[PDB]
Amino acid sequence: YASKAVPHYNRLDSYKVIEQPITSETAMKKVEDGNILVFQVSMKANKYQIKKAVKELYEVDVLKVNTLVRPNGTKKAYVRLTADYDALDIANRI
RNA sequence: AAACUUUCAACAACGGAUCUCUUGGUUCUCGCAUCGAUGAAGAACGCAGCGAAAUGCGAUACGUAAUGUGAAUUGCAGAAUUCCGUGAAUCAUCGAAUCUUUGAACGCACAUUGCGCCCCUUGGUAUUCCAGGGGGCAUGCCUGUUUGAGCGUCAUUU
Repeated sequence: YASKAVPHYNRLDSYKVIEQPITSETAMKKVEDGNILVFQVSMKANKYQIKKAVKELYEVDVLKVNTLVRPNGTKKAYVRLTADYDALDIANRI
């Protein structure tokens, strides 16, 4: 193969990428009785991305991630936590 | 005699005509030369602290930059916390950007967000398997480049 021109710039990025701490009435409960953080996402959710995300951002660790495509556009995730993260405990953030 | 019924008065009442209103329309005339593979026209889906739509905009989302205007407020003064003498959302701006998923549509598809192949770089750590970010693989022709094809055919030291 070969070349002599190209694309442009590494734009971007593309990642980020965990939405807005989707937490309400029942959600808090999740992060309570169960210890499973109810964040949200960007519909184009890269999936195990979410893992890498939380596992990076909030950084504690997670075990499952079942993630419904809520009736809104809201693509909200259902994350858990190994013996570490104690929910309300890792609810220093929210 | 009333009720009723017609009739004409005034008052309401149904209705929205007449009058006057005009950021429309309609027809005139006079300049002007520009779309797209450098991804167009069009479509979705989204983007405000608060928004349904018309409007503007694209994950940098009613907007970034840059100018001059500005000189003082914008989405102007809806409210609202709002924030300001180092220049605020307005005009111009197109000597910059961002420009999702698409559409001439483009690797294959596409009643799905489905299915492959390279190259670079991260984790598992043997390149060859699985996940993350970046760059990429349509067609017809133009021209050169670069490999190989025939008993088209030339000549060579055998």
